Amino acid sequence: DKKSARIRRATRARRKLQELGATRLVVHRTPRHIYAQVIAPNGSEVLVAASTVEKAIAEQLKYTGNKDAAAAVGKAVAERALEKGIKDVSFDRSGFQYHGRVQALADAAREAGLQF
Amino acid sequence: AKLHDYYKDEVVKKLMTEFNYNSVMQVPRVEKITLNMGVGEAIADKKLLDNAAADLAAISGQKPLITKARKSVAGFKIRQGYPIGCKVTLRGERMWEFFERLITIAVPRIRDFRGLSAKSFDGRGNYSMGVREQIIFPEIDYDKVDRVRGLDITITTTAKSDEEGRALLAAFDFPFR
Amino acid sequence: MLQPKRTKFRKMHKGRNRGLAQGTDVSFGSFGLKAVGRGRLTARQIEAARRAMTRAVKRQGKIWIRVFPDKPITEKPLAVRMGKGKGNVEYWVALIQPGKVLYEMDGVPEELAREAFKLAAAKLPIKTTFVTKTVM
Amino acid sequence: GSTRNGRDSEAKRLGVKRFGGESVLAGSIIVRQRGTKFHAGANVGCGRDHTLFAKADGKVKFEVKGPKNRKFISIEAE
Amino acid sequence: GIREKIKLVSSAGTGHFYTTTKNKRTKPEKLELKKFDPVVRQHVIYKEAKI
RNA sequence: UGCCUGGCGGCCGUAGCGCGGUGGUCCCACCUGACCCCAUGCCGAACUCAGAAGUGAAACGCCGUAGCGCCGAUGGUAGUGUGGGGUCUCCCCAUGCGAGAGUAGGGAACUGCCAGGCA
RNA sequence: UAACGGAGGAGCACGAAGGUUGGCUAAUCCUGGUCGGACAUCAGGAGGUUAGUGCAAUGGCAUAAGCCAGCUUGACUGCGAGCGUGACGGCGCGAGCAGGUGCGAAAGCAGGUCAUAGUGAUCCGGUGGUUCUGAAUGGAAGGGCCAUCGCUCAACGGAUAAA
RNA sequence: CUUACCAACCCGAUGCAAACUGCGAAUACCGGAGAAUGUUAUCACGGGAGACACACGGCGGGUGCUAACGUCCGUCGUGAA
RNA sequence: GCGGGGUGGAGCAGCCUGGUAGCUCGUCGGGCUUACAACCCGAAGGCGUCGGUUCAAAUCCGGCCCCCGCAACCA
RNA sequence: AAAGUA
Ligand SMILES: [K+]
Ligand SMILES: [K+]
Ligand SMILES: [K+]
Ligand SMILES: [K+]
Ligand SMILES: [K+]
Ligand SMILES: [K+]
Ligand SMILES: [K+]
Ligand SMILES: [Mg+2]
Ligand SMILES: [Mg+2]
Ligand SMILES: [Mg+2]
Ligand SMILES: [Mg+2]
Ligand SMILES: [Mg+2]
Ligand SMILES: [Mg+2]
Ligand SMILES: [Mg+2]
Ligand SMILES: [Mg+2]
Ligand SMILES: [Mg+2]
Ligand SMILES: [Mg+2]
Ligand SMILES: [Mg+2]
Ligand SMILES: [Mg+2]
Ligand SMILES: [Mg+2]
Ligand SMILES: [Mg+2]
Ligand SMILES: [Mg+2]
Ligand SMILES: [Mg+2]
Ligand SMILES: [Mg+2]
Ligand SMILES: [Mg+2]
Ligand SMILES: [Mg+2]
Ligand SMILES: [Mg+2]
Ligand SMILES: [Mg+2]
Ligand SMILES: [Mg+2]
Ligand SMILES: [Mg+2]
Ligand SMILES: [Mg+2]
Ligand SMILES: [Mg+2]
Ligand SMILES: [Mg+2]
Ligand SMILES: [Mg+2]
Repeated sequence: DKKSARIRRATRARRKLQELGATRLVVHRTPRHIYAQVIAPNGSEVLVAASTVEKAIAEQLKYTGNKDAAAAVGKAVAERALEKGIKDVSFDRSGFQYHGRVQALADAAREAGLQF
Repeated sequence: AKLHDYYKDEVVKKLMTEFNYNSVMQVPRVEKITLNMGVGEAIADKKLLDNAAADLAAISGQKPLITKARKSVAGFKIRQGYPIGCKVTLRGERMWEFFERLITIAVPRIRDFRGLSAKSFDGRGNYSMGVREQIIFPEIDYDKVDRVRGLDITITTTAKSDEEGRALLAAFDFPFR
Repeated sequence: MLQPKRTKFRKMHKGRNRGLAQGTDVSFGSFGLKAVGRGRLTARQIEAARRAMTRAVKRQGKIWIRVFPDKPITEKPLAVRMGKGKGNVEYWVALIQPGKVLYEMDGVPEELAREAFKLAAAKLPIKTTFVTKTVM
Repeated sequence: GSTRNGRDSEAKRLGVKRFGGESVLAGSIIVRQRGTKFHAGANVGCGRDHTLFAKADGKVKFEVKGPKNRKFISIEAE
Repeated sequence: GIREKIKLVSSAGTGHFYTTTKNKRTKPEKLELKKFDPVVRQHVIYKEAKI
C-alpha cells in the first residue's frame, strides 16, 4: 500500500523532530492539491496553515496541483507564520522526496522569511 | 499500440457484456508481460549469459536485467548471488507491440504448433507459456545463433479468476487449442 | 520402556517435588488409577504395571498412560569418589504428585477394571486409588 | 575421568541503577542493559552499549508508551 | 592474526602519523585517507608506510 | 450547530481480523499523458513531472454483524512474609499479602487541534 | 554469589563489513511456466519475521541494529559536567566545549562496527618528533616529554635473560 | 485397486522443563515523606590491631543415593568467644 | 583413563583443510598354449553406526559400537 | 638373456 509505505518513510524524521522539540512545517501532497501546516512541538496544535483547497489561494492559480501552486502555498504559509512571529521551524517532507512540488514549496517559504 | 486500441474500442464492451460488470474499471486489463531466461549454464561460462541477454534484448527491444541466485543451492552448484538468468518487464506501448508480434508472427512459427494450452493459468488469471526455440522471433537471424535458447512468457492480468483471464486473452484471439 | 526420543540436554538438576497434581480427572476413558501419594515412577515400573493391567483384561478395551518418564536420573558407578563431574544417566522417571491420574481404562466392566488396576498398583511404589469419570 | 565444562565469564553488573522518582544529575547512568529492553525517552540518551543516561537534572520516570507497549525512561525536570 | 600494523604518514611534512592495521594479502594497494593533522591543524592527505 | 472528508496528534487490540452492506458535488483514490525537472542494477511498475476524460472496481472511509482475537469479575485454589506445630523428602495452624488458569460477563473503540465541502 | 556443577565459544574480521543521505523488507509453502529435476531464474497467491545479524550464546533490532545505492574518512585532534564498576592497578558510559571535517535542501547525524570475547603490567631497549635538559663554556652524547614498536611472559597480576 | 500399513501438516483433547514464557506473586532491594524511639546507633579522616582452618541447626538450592556428624553456595540463628 | 583407528574381495593411500575416492593383488571377458600356469589386452566393482553443522560431510563436531597401543599406582 | 607342469 502506497500510503503505509510513505508513513513508514516519514517516521524516523518525525520522531527525531519530536525529540528535538522543534516546531514542524508539515507538507502533504496529493495529485490535485498541496497542503502546509505549522504544528506546535507537542504535535497536536496547529499554529498556521495554508493549502490549495482554500478559496483565497486557489482563485489565483491556473491549476492547484503543480509547482506554481506549490510555490504559492509555500509563500502563503510563511507570511501567515511570520505574522504570528514564528520564524524558526523544521521542514517535514512527510515521506515525499525533497524535490519538485515539495521542494518548490520549501524554497518559497525560505524566500518569504521562514528559517530552515 | 494497435492492440491497445483494439482493447479499448472492442474488448471492453465484449467483456462488459459477457460478465455484466457495472463499472468499467472492473474489466480485466493486461498489466505487464515478463520474459525470463533461466540460464543455469552460465556458472561455467559467463559468456553464455552475455549471449542469452543479447537475444532477449533483440526479442523485446529492451535492455534485460541479469538475475541472481536468491540463496545457495547445492543441487545446482550455485552460491547466493551468482548471475544465473535474465528477465525483461514490458509495459505500455512496448508491451502491446510485443503482444502483437507474438500472436500474429512468432507463435504461428512454433515447431509443430497445434494451439496453446488453456490450462496454463495460475488460478488468478495470469498466463504463462514456454517458447522452446528463440528462432521463432523474426529479430533473431537463424544463421547467427551459437546455441538454441528457450524462454518463459508470463502475461500478468488484473483479472480475478482463470475464466476472466482466458476471456480477456480470447478477445485478442489467443491461439488456444 | 518409555523414554524421550531426544532431549535438549542430557542431564537435569535433582529439583524437588512439591505441590498437588495437574490432570486429576478421568479424561479419556471411564476408569482411572489415581495417585494418592508423592514420589517417582521409573519407566520400568510404569511398564511393569502396564503389562499386569493389559494381561488382566485379556487385551480388550483400551488403556491410556497419562504419565511419561521425561526426567533423566544419573548415578555414580561403584568405587568412584565424590566429584569429577556429574554421573551418567541410568534411567528415566516421572514425578508424581497426589491427585495425578496415572492410567485410564475403557471398554470393560467396572468390576474387571478394578481387578486389573489392583494388579497394576501392586507394581508401583506409590499409594493409589480407583476413580471413575464424572460428568462435571 | 574429568569434565569438559568448568568455564564462565565475569558478571557484568547490569541492571537499573536509578529507580523511579530518584533525583539525578545530568550524565547519571539510569540502566545498563544488553540491547534496548528499555528505550530512551525525554532528556535521556542511549549510549553505544545501549546504556541509558540522563541528559538533564531531574527525576527518573518509567512509562509504557507507543503501539508496541514498549518501556521508556525519561527525566522530569525538577 | 594476519592483519599487520601500518602507519599513515602526514603529507604536510610534520612527521605526524596515525597507526592502524591492514590485510596486505587481499588489499596490496596503498591506503590513502584524509585525516586531521594536529601540528598544522588541518585535514590533509595521509599515506601508508611501514610501522 | 449537525453531517461528510483531509492533515497532525493523544491512546495502543473493549481499539485488531473476518463477513455483509455502502459513499464520489467536494475530498481521497485509482486514473490520463510524459519532449521535459527527476527516475528504472530492465520497465513512467515505483519515484517524478504535466494534467482532469473515466470510475468508485480495487484501495480507503463509514455502517452493520460475535465467526475469532482482545478485555474480564465474584468465589475458590496455588504460592508466600512473620510466629508456632507435625507423622518433617512434605505439610498443618494463627495472622498478613494473594495469583495464574477457568467461569459469569464485556466487547464491532474513544478523543484534541486545524482545514475543506454541504445543510 | 561456590563445586574436578550443567552446556557452548574467544586469542579475530572489516578502508567497508566504518560515516551519512535516499530507498527497501524476510523464511517457508502452493499454483502456473522452455530446457529445469525435491531444490536455480520468472509470475501470482498464502504467510507475517517461523528470516536476517562477519563468527558462541543471551539481550535486542521495522523509526529497523536486517537489505540496496550515491557521496565520503568522525576508524578526527585537544578536552570533558556527571555517572557506572573494581581492594588496587585499572576498565566502562557520557552530554557538552574549542579546532578542523564528511553527508544532508534542512532539522540534524558522525570521536569506528546491534551490544557484550578478539588479550599482557613494569623493566630493558628500538624508531620518528620535540619552544625540555646538556657535569668549566659552545656543542654533542645520554636523559626527559609526545607518538609508536618488541612477550602462547597461555602457570595469561607476568619469580630468572636462562633449568 | 487395496492396505498388517506408516503416517507429516492441521484440528481437538492431556501432561512435563535449571539452560521454555503470550501470565505472575509474597518477600527483598532502591528512592521520597512523616511521627515516635534509640547513650550518633550513620559517614569521613587518622593511631593500633586481630583474622583470611570455621561448626552445627532452620529455610532456598547444586553435588551425592532428597546417603553421610558428606560436600559446595545463598540467607538467618546459636557455638566459636 | 590417555592416544590412535574403522574406505572395492584382501592389504593399503587420500581425511588433515568441506566440493565423488586411489594403488597392489584378486575377480570378469578376450588372447597366447595340445591343455594349464606364467605372460599380454580389455572391463568391472565401494568411506563402521547414527546425530549435528552446513547450500553442500569420506572429511569438521558430538554421541554409540568394534580394534589397537600405553596407563590402571604409594601404603 | 627368460621355456614350469601333465
Ligand atoms: K490476475
Ligand atoms: K472488533
Ligand atoms: K557505509
Ligand atoms: K553507504
Ligand atoms: K666537573
Ligand atoms: K601464576
Ligand atoms: K546454612
Ligand atoms: Mg525450586
Ligand atoms: Mg554471565
Ligand atoms: Mg500514476
Ligand atoms: Mg468498492
Ligand atoms: Mg485472575
Ligand atoms: Mg469490523
Ligand atoms: Mg559470600
Ligand atoms: Mg565464596
Ligand atoms: Mg536510512
Ligand atoms: Mg549500518
Ligand atoms: Mg555493520
Ligand atoms: Mg557484533
Ligand atoms: Mg638490563
Ligand atoms: Mg631526545
Ligand atoms: Mg657542557
Ligand atoms: Mg595468576
Ligand atoms: Mg526506606
Ligand atoms: Mg588463606
Ligand atoms: Mg578459607
Ligand atoms: Mg562456609
Ligand atoms: Mg539443606
Ligand atoms: Mg545439600
Ligand atoms: Mg560438615
Ligand atoms: Mg546433611
Ligand atoms: Mg579459635
Ligand atoms: Mg603341480
Ligand atoms: Mg614335463
